[PDB]
Amino acid sequence: TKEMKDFNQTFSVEILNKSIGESYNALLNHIHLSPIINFNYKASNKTAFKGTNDPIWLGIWRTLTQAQKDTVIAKRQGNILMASSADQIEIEMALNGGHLLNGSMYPSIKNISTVIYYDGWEVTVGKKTYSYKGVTPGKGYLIRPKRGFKELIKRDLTTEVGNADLSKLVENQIVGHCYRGAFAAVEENVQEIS
Amino acid sequence: PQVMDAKWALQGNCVFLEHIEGEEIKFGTINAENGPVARIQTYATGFEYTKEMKDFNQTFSVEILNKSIGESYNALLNHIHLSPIINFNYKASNKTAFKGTNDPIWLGIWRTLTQAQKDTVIAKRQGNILMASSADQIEIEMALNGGHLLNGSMYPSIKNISTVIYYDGWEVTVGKKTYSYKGVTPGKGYLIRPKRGFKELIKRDLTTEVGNADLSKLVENQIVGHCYRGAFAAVEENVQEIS
Amino acid sequence: FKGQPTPSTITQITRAKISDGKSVRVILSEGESTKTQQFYLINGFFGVAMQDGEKGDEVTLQIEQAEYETDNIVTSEAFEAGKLIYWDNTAKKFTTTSASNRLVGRVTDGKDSNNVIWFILLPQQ
Amino acid sequence: TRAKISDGKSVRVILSEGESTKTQQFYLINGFFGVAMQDGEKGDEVTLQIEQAEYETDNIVTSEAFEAGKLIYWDNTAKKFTTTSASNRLVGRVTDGKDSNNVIWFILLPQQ
Amino acid sequence: LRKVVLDVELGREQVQLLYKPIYDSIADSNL
Repeated sequence: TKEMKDFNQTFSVEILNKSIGESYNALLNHIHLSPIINFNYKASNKTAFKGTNDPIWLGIWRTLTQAQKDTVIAKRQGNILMASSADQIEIEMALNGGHLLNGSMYPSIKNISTVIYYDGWEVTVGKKTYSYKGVTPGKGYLIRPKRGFKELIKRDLTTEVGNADLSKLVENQIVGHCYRGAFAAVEENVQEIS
Repeated sequence: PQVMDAKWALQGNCVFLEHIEGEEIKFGTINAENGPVARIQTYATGFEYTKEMKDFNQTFSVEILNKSIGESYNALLNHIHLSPIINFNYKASNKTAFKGTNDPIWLGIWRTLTQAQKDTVIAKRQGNILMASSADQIEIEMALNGGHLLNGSMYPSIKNISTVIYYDGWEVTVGKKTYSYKGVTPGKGYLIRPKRGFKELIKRDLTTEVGNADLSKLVENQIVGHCYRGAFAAVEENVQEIS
Repeated sequence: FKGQPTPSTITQITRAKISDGKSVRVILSEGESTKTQQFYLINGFFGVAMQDGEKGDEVTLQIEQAEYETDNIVTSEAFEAGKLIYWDNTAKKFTTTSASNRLVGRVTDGKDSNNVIWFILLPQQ
Repeated sequence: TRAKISDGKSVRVILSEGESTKTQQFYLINGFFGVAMQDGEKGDEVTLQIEQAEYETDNIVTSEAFEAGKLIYWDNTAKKFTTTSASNRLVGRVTDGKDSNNVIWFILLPQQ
Repeated sequence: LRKVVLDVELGREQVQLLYKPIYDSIADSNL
């Protein structure tokens, strides 16, 4: 509004555009990833944590290998991994050849090309909080990237401004929209724990 | 200024909702956040000495007085910029226990240091500077490098720790009153994310000016030091350890 | 901003006007359905269902208080220009009788030979 | 000359001796119920909103569910919204029901 | 006296597009 524009001289439309871009990127992550997060995985796609007995925390290595065995025996291939930022350090330690331990050297996990660390995203608007639930800590997801995931981009983003018939006290409101669609799948995902 | 001023900035908030065929879109919201405030104090010490003491005493000179001023000044800077880190009452969120298994080698501090790195990252901060006491310099420095092979286990070197600084206490006996600056307690250490939340505020770093003299007594000018400095510490950066 | 270097304090600026409110999202109950450009009364809101919905789906109702061409009236009644319009939810037809029906509009153009009517929509009271 | 002078989205009022309004809050002043765009003191001029728009608010009585579609009545005594339908004034209809945080979206009404 | 502001680091964190390595992009306005 004019009142908002006139209270603080630091105000400008640039911060509004920045907020639009930030929320848009968060929405892209949400649309494309939350199908993986919120899917009701069955026993076929779920592999349980397998800490044998008082192991160093790089026993996640044996869990990831079991996830690979589940994909390969099911004729999937989990080239990509997705997990929370909380468990990031132990993942690279587990992904790389873990250090020698009790005369037992575990080889590096090779086929995982890369790992995506996707935490959530929360914004407070007015009196409502909208949260895109990221990867739950502990749980991780292994994905076959491109075969079963198609992103449909009809209109990436377009912001427009107008004051054709608005109130006298309201400056030209700013609106942004985007046509988009994403196709997820269960053919590609295996859900890991820890 | 005597006290600084908080930074201000505005931020817009919006969320992209699904917009089914011809509905009304819900607007966003703007909000502002403000920074903290920091302030700078003053410090000064000096000496008095008769002209006869300077002129007749062979060893006495203004050079040793300047040396004492410089030493106390450096110790004051260390105290100002490291006692906020030490005296802070750390909550259980920051603190990390010793967590050493049954009868390890004392390079089992590697376990504690690694988890301190882990807890810094899990809290979205990150440790790059480690602070400890010299009482365990040899143990810590052996721990950062990969310890020797133990029972067929070759532990790796700890990465992402640029430098380690040991800050022991400083002591001085001025006349009959001793002044002591508390250093890092042995065992306890502080892993710090540097120079993002820590700001060093300086107006005059140091100025040794000759002071007023009582000519009627033939007393030389009062050599006096003076520095106008201040610090701004934080808790978001630091993570305590034990041993 | 988690893990921020500094304990900053965030102050909200209040804002009441969430939206222009010319239309309202509504959820279909069991015994309700919609098709495009047809008038309906769903969850106390009366408007033009701009989208199709059958069961527990989301549809939006135009409540712009503009002029609307409807038909779908009780053909037996006469609708002179200026007469008030009531929505008979039991019959799902417009009517002038005010027995227990919702007041929704006032006719701008009288009932022609094909039962077409133009009318202003009212503010959903 | 034209009868229309303004779009009528906002209306000015003068605060009485028992009334005081702060920015972006609901206040019934001189029969006009709206959102004040200025922080007003006694005998001061402020501007309300009567825009017939969808409005957000949590200034509600937290005793009864505000399920979507139910009429919203403004209680000037307690200065709260409610679904009592008593002598309190009618001001709107709920678009989105109350959440766990007790926040309401409702459409304003034309002050009849 | 002179007014100086503590140039502290605030502002919301930047958000990155993490989904790209997974999805196969299809770009066409005709869809």
